[PDB]
Amino acid sequence: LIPVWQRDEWLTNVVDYAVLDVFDSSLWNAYWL
Amino acid sequence: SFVSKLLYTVSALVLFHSGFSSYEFHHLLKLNSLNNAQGLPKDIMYETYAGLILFVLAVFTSFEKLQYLPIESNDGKIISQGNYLKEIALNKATNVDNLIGSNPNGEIIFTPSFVDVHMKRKICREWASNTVK
Repeated sequence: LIPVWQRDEWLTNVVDYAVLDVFDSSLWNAYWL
Repeated sequence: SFVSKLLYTVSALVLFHSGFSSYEFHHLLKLNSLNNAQGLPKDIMYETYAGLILFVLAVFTSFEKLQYLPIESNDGKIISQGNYLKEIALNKATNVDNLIGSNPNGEIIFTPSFVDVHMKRKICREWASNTVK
C-alpha cells in the first residue's frame, strides 16, 4: 500500500520553553598581506 | 608625468581601499559581535594617517612655481618668478606684466582699427620685397 499522508502529535501540550540560535560558520607586513 | 594628479588618484584610491578595509573590519566588528551576543584598528589607523598625509601632499603639487616665456622672442628664454601665486599690489603686479613686453591696456595703446587696413597692404608689399631677404 501507499503512504498517503503523515501526521505527528507529540507537540500537543508544551509547558516550558527555551531558545537556541544559529549563526554563520608587524605593520609593514600588515600592509602587504 | 608629474606627481600631483597621480597623487590625487592614488590618495583617493588608497582612502577607498582603506575604506573597504575598514568596511570589512568594522562591519565584522558588530556583525561578529552578534555571534558573541553583542560582543587590528591600529594598522588601519596608521594606513589612514598615511592616506591623509599623502592627500594633503597631493593638493600642494597642483600648485606650481609660476614660470613664463617672453612674448616678443622666439627662443625659449624661460622667465621664472620663483613664485607660486599672483600678488595684489598694483605696482609690482604691473611689474610681472612688464617683464613681458605687453600692456593690459592693450587696444587703446595700439588702435587696431586704423592701423590694420594699411598694415596688411603695406606688409604684403613689404615682405614681397623681403622675399629675397
